Amino acid sequence: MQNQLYIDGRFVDAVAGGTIDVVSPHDGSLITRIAAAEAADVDLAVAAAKRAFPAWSALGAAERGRLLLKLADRIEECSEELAQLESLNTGHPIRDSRGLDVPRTAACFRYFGGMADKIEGSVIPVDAGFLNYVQRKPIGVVAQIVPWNFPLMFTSWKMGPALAAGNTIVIKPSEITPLSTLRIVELMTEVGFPKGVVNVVPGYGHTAGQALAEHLDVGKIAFTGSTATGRRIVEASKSNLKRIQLELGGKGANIVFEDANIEAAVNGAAWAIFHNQGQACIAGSRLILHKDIADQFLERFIALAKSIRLGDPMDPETEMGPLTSALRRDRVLSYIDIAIEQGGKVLAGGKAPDDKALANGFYVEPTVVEAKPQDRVCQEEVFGPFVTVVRFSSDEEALAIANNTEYGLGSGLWTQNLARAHKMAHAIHAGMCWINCYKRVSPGSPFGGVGQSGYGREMGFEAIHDYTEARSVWVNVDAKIAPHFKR
Amino acid sequence: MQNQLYIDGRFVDAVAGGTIDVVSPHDGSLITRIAAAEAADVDLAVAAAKRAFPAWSALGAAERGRLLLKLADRIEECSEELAQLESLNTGHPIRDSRGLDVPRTAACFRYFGGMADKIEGSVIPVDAGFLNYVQRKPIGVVAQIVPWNFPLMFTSWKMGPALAAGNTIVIKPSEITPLSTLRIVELMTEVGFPKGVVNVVPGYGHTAGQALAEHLDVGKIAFTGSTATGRRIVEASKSNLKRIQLELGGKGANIVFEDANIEAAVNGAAWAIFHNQGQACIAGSRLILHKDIADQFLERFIALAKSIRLGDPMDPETEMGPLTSALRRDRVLSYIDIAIEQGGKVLAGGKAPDDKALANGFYVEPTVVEAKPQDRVCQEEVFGPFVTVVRFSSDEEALAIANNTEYGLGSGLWTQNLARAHKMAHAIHAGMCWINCYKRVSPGSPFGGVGQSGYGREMGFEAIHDYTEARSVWVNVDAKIAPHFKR
Ligand SMILES: NC(=O)c1ccc[n+]([C@@H]2O[C@H](COP(=O)([O-])OP(=O)(O)OC[C@H]3O[C@@H](n4cnc5c(N)ncnc54)[C@H](O)[C@@H]3O)[C@@H](O)[C@H]2O)c1
Ligand SMILES: NC(=O)c1ccc[n+]([C@@H]2O[C@H](COP(=O)([O-])OP(=O)(O)OC[C@H]3O[C@@H](n4cnc5c(N)ncnc54)[C@H](O)[C@@H]3O)[C@@H](O)[C@H]2O)c1
Repeated sequence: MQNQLYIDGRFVDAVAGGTIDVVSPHDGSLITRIAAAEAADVDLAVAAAKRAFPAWSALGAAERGRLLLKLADRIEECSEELAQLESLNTGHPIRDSRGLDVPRTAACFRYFGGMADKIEGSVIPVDAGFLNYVQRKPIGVVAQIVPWNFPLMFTSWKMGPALAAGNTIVIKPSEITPLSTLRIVELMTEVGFPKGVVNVVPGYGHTAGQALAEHLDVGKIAFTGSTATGRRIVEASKSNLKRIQLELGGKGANIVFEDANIEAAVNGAAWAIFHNQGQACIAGSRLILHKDIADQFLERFIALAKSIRLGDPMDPETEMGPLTSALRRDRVLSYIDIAIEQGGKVLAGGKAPDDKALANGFYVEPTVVEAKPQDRVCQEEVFGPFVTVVRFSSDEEALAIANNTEYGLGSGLWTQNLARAHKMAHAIHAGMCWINCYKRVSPGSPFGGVGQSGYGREMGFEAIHDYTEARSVWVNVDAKIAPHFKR
Repeated sequence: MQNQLYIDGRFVDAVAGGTIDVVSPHDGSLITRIAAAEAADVDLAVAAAKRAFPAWSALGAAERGRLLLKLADRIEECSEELAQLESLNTGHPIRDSRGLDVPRTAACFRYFGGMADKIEGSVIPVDAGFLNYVQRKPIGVVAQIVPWNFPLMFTSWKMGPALAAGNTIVIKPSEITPLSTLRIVELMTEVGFPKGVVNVVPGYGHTAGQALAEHLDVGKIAFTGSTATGRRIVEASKSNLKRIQLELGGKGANIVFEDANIEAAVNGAAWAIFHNQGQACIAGSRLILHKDIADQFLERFIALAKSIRLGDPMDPETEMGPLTSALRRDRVLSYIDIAIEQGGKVLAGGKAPDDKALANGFYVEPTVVEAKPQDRVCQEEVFGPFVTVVRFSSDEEALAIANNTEYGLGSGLWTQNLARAHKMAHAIHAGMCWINCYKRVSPGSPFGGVGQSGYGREMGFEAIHDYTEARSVWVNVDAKIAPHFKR
């Protein structure tokens, strides 16, 4: 439905009339045309935000909170309208859009609604006679850039904290999946959000994206994307030394020890990499199995893989859908051919679906490939339904395999040994680690990377901190200075 | 005195024999020759640090704490030895090195010594049957770069937090003022700090400094310097997306209202800009006086300015010394000539004093210049004993003046009106604001900039947070999720 820029509370076309095609991943069909934002457009969106900020941040915190709260209830009223718009644009089964994407986007906004007035300053114990209080205040206009894997969920992950804190926002979704988030802004002002407090500006990365990260009135830039692109954001920020949050990606590891609950681990590991058609940043795209249970696991796992109802996203009975862009699909498939050239033994799937109906879309089937570590495809992020299997025999060997990546966003492990579980989670260099479960998120629990998967967290009290400055104020009440320059 | 690199617990020469002259700002005399660190040298210092990290962070926190605590006591034992070494190298009057520089360096280390085992993780309220605890862990190798205005104090400001947190350090002081901090590392290992846990690598900005910010094993780079140089640090960090802390400087404002206590304000304002020969970032290099008290203030202020015992840093009766480098002296003086070309009326000092002994050192005398805002010298940081005076008539005009800068790091204001004091401190865009006092710091009270004076704080619980990652661990104890892919 909606498809234009949203600047200062009005849906407007791109200043230079720019346009971008938004396609359905299921049949290649055109869904609609997006107003394509360019430098001149963001200049406006940011100016709109800059203008709206003083009044917005001047609102009592409780008020910003109440609006977020209503937005959350409102998103649930339009539960189906949204789940449908999203799954259509991204290829997410409605199985997911209805039960995950939407409720978790609302739950997140609700969290931060209840958060806005619980952000407290502090009073520092200090020299006698002085009073040092430190206020925690909004940074200013905040620029946010997201990818296209959870377009809907990201709106809550990203704007949720920034808004509660009192910041004013300019957000550029994925030229590939803007539709979802455009409806959200409408829902915002429907619920009472002042004009200009939020501004959506879909557009190419090197136009909208770059113009945004470079902008001189933008006080912080919050980016979720690839390591490659993260560097172009860092470069951009040097213009006015704006703060940065980097949510780059990772090759999440998924270890299964000898004493694991094979059934639960197969189901977890399958949900881990295959849910959301493998386009999860936290996706366990590296399996790591103990020798003694490796065979027994793959028997049950591969079976499960081949029996996955893959098809039309709009089918309530569809378990897995297509990749969200034609490009990627391509990419992935080349990553598969590559894994074979290095001696990979493809154990399930491996190419596009046989079906005539299926090949109108960017589909690829559940792929599992046996390999060695230090292989090219066990290092670089294959952003698809693609799992590599390796085997280990000692705890220490498993840790070594899990840490031999330049990526450390997420990882998990399956055991029933008290010591082993905690020892491992402590040793693995990763921003988060799941035991006997996987891909569990929750607003309030810090979500972010470590090292080359970036800095800054989303979700928690941590998230709020990232969107807030510290004004320190000293008041001399009862302490009398003795002149430094003694008369 | 002590003059070589310090890498892996040994004083060593630069790998390529490089050398740098360290001069006394009082007479131009040579003090000694510093081993000049270059790329190859930091490669070692960082490797030493990377190696020492595992063991160091593995120590119980309380242990790291105890060492910091002893280092603080030890620094006070060598109180004079250091105050003397510092004031000699920097031109800081001893009266200042003895009573300020040294005790505040110890105090800060002592703070963070008591802090190391009070850094707590958190346990998140989460879905029933799960247990989500979030540990707060060290980053790894931390690189720190400092300027030359408080060489001694910075060692505590910077390494204090980083070490307590469990990080391992590689620090590049100011080629111009390395001596002070070299002694400190010796003191560290004297007190029991493992070899490699701290590494000092004095050297040129574009050799040591650049190689350090670019290094791929460095997990965070903490920089204190100029806005100009800050951008080169941001560029460098794109190599491995290392975290950044920036403390670029600022043109601190110092407002005096009609109802001020004008004696106390003259003494504060004088201490503000002239203490430490004006080479304070937080230095009030912009006076702002109400019409009704402007004249009366300057009468008392200018008198005080001209009556400032300016001379030999080693004289216990010296009130103000030289600038720490010949290049600054020269820049500065040019900034003075500039203020005149724009119609500035120099009210006190204005050129190099013309004394005998002082004709050899990089001296400049207390300068006060009447001007208008928007003038070139009221915008750019004159890093010297240099105050510009402007006048205002309404509160609102004063705020406008104080905010018309790119910089936002130091502000102060003098009033006795409850409302005015708080309203103002809340409106001024600055990371910290002092009322009826100035340049008051304290470990525990966050010290940092806002906007183009950078991000990140030193000195507080905040400071600890900037030197620490968040590992989130999920444990499934009583969870029986339906398999996502329903059989
Ligand atoms: N850390 C997390 O929580 C998290 C969550 C979801 C996805 N991801 C990561 O997202 C990635 C997928 O997205 P991608 O393949 O399109 O990478 P990408 O960096 O090219 O695209 C991401 C977004 O940034 C914008 N962009 C592209 N180039 C830009 C530029 N030069 N300047 C400014 N902005 C620009 C795009 O328009 C887009 O919407 C993965 O590698 C994955 O791991 C991370
Ligand atoms: N915000 C604060 O807490 C704070 C505290 C003290 C000083 N300051 C600011 O610091 C300034 C003084 O420093 P400056 O005039 O010598 O400029 P500067 O930034 O060049 O010098 C400071 C340090 O930066 C390092 N450095 C320089 N060039 C580098 C490069 N190309 N790559 C990596 N590292 C490099 C140097 O080797 C040096 O020791 C002031 O303007 C002042 O207000 C800010």
